[PDB]
Amino acid sequence: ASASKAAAFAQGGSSDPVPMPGKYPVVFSTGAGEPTRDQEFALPVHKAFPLFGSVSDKYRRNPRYAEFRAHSEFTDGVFGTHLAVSSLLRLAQQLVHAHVNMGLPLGDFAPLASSDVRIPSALASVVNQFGEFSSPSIGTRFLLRDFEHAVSRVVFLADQLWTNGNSHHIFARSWLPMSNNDGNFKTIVASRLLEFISAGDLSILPTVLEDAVLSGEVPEAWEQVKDLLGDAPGVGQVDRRDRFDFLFKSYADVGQFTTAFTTQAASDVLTELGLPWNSPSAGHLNWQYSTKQRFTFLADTWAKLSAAYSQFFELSSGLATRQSATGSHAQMVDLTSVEGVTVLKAALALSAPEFSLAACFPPSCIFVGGLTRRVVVTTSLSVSQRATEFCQMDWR
Amino acid sequence: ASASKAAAFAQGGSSDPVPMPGKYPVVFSTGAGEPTRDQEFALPVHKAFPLFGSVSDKYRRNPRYAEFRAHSEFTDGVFGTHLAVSSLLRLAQQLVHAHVNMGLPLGDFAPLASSDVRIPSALASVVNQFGEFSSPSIGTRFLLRDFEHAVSRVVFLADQLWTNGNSHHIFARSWLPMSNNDGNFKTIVASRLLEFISAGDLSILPTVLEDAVLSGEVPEAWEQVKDLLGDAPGVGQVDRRDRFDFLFKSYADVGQFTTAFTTQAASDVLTELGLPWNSPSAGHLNWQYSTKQRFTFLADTWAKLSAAYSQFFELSSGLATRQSATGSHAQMVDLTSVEGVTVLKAALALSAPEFSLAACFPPSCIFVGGLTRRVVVTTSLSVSQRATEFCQMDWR
Amino acid sequence: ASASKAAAFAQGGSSDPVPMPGKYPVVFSTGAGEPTRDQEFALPVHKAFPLFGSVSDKYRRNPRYAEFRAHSEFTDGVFGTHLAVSSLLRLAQQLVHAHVNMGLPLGDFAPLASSDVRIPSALASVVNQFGEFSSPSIGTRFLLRDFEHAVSRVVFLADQLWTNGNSHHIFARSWLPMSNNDGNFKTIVASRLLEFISAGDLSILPTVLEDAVLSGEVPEAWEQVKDLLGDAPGVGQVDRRDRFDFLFKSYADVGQFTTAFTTQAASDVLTELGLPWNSPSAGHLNWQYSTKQRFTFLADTWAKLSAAYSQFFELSSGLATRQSATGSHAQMVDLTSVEGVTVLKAALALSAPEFSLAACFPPSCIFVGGLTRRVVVTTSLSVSQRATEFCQMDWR
Amino acid sequence: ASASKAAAFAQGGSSDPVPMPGKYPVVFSTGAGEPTRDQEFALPVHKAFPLFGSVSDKYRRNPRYAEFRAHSEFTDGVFGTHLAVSSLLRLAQQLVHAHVNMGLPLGDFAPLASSDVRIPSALASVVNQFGEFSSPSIGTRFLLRDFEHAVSRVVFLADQLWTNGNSHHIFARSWLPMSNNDGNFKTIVASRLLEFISAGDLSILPTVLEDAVLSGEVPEAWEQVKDLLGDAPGVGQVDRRDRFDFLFKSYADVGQFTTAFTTQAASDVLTELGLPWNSPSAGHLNWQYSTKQRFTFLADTWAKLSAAYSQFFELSSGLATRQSATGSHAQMVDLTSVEGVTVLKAALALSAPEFSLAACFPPSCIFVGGLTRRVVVTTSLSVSQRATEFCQMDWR
Repeated sequence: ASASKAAAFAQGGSSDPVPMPGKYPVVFSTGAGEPTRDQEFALPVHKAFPLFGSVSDKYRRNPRYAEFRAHSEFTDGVFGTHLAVSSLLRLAQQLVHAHVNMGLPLGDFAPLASSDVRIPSALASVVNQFGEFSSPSIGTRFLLRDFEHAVSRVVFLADQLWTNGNSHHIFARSWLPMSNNDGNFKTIVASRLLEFISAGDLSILPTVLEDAVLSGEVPEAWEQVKDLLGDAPGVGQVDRRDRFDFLFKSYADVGQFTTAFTTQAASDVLTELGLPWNSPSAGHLNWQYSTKQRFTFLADTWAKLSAAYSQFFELSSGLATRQSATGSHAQMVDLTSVEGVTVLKAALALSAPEFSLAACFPPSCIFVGGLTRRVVVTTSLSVSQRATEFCQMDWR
Repeated sequence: ASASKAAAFAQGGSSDPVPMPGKYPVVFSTGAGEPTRDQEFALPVHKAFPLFGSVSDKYRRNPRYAEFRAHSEFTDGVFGTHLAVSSLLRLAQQLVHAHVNMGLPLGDFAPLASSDVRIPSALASVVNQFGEFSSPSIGTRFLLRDFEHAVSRVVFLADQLWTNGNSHHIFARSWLPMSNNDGNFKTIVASRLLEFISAGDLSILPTVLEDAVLSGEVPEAWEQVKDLLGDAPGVGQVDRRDRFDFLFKSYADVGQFTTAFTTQAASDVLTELGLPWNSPSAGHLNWQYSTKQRFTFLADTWAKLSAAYSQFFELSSGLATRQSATGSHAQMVDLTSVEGVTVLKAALALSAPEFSLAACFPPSCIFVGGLTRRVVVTTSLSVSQRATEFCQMDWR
Repeated sequence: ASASKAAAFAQGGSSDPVPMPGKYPVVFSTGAGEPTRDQEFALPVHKAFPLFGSVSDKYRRNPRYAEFRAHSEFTDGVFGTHLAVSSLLRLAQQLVHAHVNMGLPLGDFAPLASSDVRIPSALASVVNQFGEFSSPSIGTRFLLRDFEHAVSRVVFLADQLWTNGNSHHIFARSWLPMSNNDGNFKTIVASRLLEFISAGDLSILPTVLEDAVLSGEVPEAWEQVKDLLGDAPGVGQVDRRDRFDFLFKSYADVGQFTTAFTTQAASDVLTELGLPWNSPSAGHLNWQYSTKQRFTFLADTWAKLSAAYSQFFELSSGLATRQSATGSHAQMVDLTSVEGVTVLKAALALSAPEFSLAACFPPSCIFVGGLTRRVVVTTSLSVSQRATEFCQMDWR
Repeated sequence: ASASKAAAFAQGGSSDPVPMPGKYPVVFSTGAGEPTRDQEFALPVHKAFPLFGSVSDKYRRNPRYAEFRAHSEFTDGVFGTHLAVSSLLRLAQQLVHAHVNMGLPLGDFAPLASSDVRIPSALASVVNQFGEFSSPSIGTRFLLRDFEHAVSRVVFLADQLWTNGNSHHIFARSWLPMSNNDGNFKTIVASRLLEFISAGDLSILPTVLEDAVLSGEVPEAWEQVKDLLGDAPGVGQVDRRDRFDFLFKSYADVGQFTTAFTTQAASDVLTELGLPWNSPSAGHLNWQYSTKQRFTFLADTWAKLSAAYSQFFELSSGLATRQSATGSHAQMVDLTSVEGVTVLKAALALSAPEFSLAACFPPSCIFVGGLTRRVVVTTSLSVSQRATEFCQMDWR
């Protein structure tokens, strides 16, 4: 039994993204108590009341309480100023959290990450953009805005939600992760991906080469829209930015953004109505007006959601710091439904939660990072020394 | 903590590849006992004696005893017609085996193997081709033969050891696993890879486009050698193959050998020293003449070197089958030296063995298949069923 | 109190040389029992008897028993075949050893090293060259041969005993350690030191620049003798090698080798008489004829030295392996005598031995290596994480 | 185990130097509380507030409280006329101090300091020159001034921070410590170093020997700048100095600034922004106006930032003198990052602090003096005395 300088070390390192899906729509369809008969129905509207019941917890009290702060990421109170709680967290939150708690195993080697200075910012926006204007745009539109990886303030993890599209079509091509930073940059489209990682892999996945007919209708525009996302949204607001983005996310570009984008309506309706600032300007004012109002609406949780005093099922979010928020492989979705329901889980998640955590959640599009830094300085046992020793037990 | 059809399933699914590297040379450099004075220097020579102690255990009694057979692998006698035991297995074998043991974790999800009807056939050849010719062709030559993924009988894992090359060079260019098949076939090596996965990614990693000078070197040659390996080595034997494997691994291609591994001493030496059949039926006669001569060399081992009884370090092979042969996370080569060593990469191996690995960092040219088939039929719980059940707890 | 990933690791790494000094002459002057009156004087010669009483212990049983073997240096029995002992180790050996035990502190960071495949080889020679021919050449001659860093078999740590000379004179110049490997090489003199590290530092320490008078008498020859030692002793034996070496260590070169060399006599007398092979050929045959004879002469220790049965003071060398042989800063000599005796010890050696270990010993010319490899992988605590944390205790 | 006048002595002897490096910039980047939300954002600005928290403790109350005074150093009031306490000393000072604490081990043999009449004078200047002008000249500029070893009053440790340059370039060329004096003087900078220690080692590290083109760059310029620093900065003030320190640190010498440290923003900016007297009497008026204004800035500190009472992390300076200020083996910079960190080098520091050093790897430009003066008179034990005594035990 050869030993030589052993140890045992634990680590963490990997990526992590998030998306606004029709998933929420399945959790807010009103199946938790719409059929409940306790006569609570005392002259009240219960349309938005349910949908907006999870927001204020799934982003500050639940996830950002342990995940964020404990992730060794020096947090600024002005992103958690109102570390308030919401008891309306029916059965979806303490559940949701466990459903979407960012913290991969150590027995493996992965973690969470993708701008929590931009994600929440937009999320809070959505909470306001959605839970304020159109409380249920019927999948089409609101889901769009959400999934559309809506306009950014230069950061936005969009680039990844968009990369899901250009890699899906290019079967013959696989790309170097360098295509992930494809988000912003004036050259991302005039160099690497679009030209090289396109005139090479794109000149194959769709080699139209059309004459006097302009080849854009053949996924050269996806590169263009890509081009746009490269130079035309980072140049500021100029309102047309929407117009452009919208143009690139609408006007003819419909055949472009239909490989991994939503309905234009959520762009002219939402986006245009919202006003380009409803993602950067909104976020801020949604964090320091809407987050404060988040209370006026949290009141909706601790006054409106509090009025649910008698039904007796609600009582979530008692702790934090101690309850933690990381350790559920709700990552690599890998779910398929056919006659029966099969849930393939790339990462050896669990067995008690797995099958239980299929009722709704199955977290974002992580960009896994096979990393087990088992480093080892050799200023004590120059491999030869060991070998020299072990060898001294193979001579006699 | 609710309940929806849970379980606990174990699985296995992945690939494995092996190489003949200068690694053996470090294990046969004669460190093990060359400087041991037990006047055993009565019995002549000790050049090959040590090195040849490499095989005859690491391919039949060690690995093919539990790995192969147990791997749900009902093995044919005529490949293990003779289950061997060579007490000469220095501190390298029971160690080596632990080092190189075909098998991945279940807590994870991987396994190993792809052609143990062609690999061993070659290995045995090497043991004979090497442990018979001139025991130590000083790295250059013998190492070449082995790492040259030498001529095949149409199967040889080669294509993988060769795939290493192309991939390394093409940075931006990321290939679909399909490229792993390119090993054999006629056209598909000039359409999928070479043309499509080249005139696309090749026309980028080095777009010479030379005129009246023939695209010599600069991708276009590696492709040709690739095209060769496609059509010119599968058409049979004869010089037309060596000469045209050699021509493709010899001259003009002195730029193609630079990518992978080669020395005019493998090719012009080993290659012009083996007779194309040195890999085919040699692989056969090496099993039904060499394996029976393995005997002599084993009996010689269990007779000559056995005489080394007077030192007191060796032991015998007592049939694994209880000892097993899988478990070591030989996955992802753990090596990186700079002043001090640094064992890196994914495969949450161990802590006691890890760092002990210095003797031999086992490496199987694995492909890795992120597969955790939590296959689940639900002819008893239409996802929904649970839904109302759980839904009928959030209501009250 | 900021902690962040602490540990505590011990190391070893540094140089070490050895010299044959007039030191032995002070330990063999016959002051241990020459005046002892027990009538042991029963018709016997006691000239060499004393001097040769320490050899067989201070190089195999004493130093090489723990220092060498335990230093993690795989030793070959055929350099310790006759792990015999000598009870004649009066009060100089168990003492001598502690006086010259190679093993610097760990509380510091240094060790021993300088070819124990060449040093002992020559030492055993000296033991024979001295303890056989002229048992007391009266300082001048034998001491020379010893200090003269006598002819080598290509290895010999001479180069260092010689480097002590060219660095002493060059005050204005200090050299990069690369001048240590100045020993052997055909360019050592036609490049680095001699020309560059001379036409620069030598063209200053002695810028004769003499015309029609050949400038060699002005330390340009020390470079020449250096040149010689570079090309004229490594070309083999050709007997003249001595002639040359001797020429370079005699004929006019007397003004050259008198900065750090002995009397030519020990070169024409010793060297010439000895026959160039008396350092390479002698060593071997002195290890496998003289080491065997070392017994015939060890018998002199366990028969001649054993005849000292009654005096009752002798009884050294009982153990080994357990007694160890490393841990005495008898290194950096740093000793000076003026009226009173002052012993400056660069390395914080001891206080009980120091003042006791001045009676004779003060080991060789080590080439210290300030090395405390406190290495530290950062795949757990990216400095920011720590800082991020500590910083979280400097905000509140 | 015999006995010959033993003891046990403790000592201290060595040198020390300090630098103003981009290190402070990493400690003032505002990581400490910039992202801390305790709505303390009521009180304006926070740019310089943090950075300036660097001085006023790390040069009088922390280091000059125990290091200086206790170092057998009877200090004059008018340099500590005002023993200060700034509770703002974040987690960097009690830490910093531990980090940078003037004092080496006794178990070893070193100490620190060379000009605490010129260093502090400059430091105070920097605190004023920096913490008064424009708080953060983005690395380039302010860093330059500080690491430019800025203009002196004829003493400035500069010469050492400059010696760093020349030495680094001249590989083969190893200099006698004498080169450490070259800082000041007229000729001796054109004879010892420049000519002798140059036409010797300089005529080698770069022997241009250019004709009709003036040896521009290639050693000969660094020497000139050296010659300058010898004669042209010691002749007084006036532009003739700056302009001719600047000329020597400005144009044509754009190759001499490349060796050391510089940006046309230190020189043309800082330098043309300080008035040569910004280092001389500035060093004075910075002590008897700036130190009294240090007051204001300290009182402002102990008044303004003190108001930061409402957070709860800071503490006050309770007079060391009991706390001490020496012990940390700040010797030999422990830094080397490659994927993973690597703290290296001699100075058997500690284990608990080592690795905790990440916050700040203290570095004193020490020279290191291997000195263990085991001075011993023997007017009571002429070495010999012992000799017979011991000799009279080996006889029987």
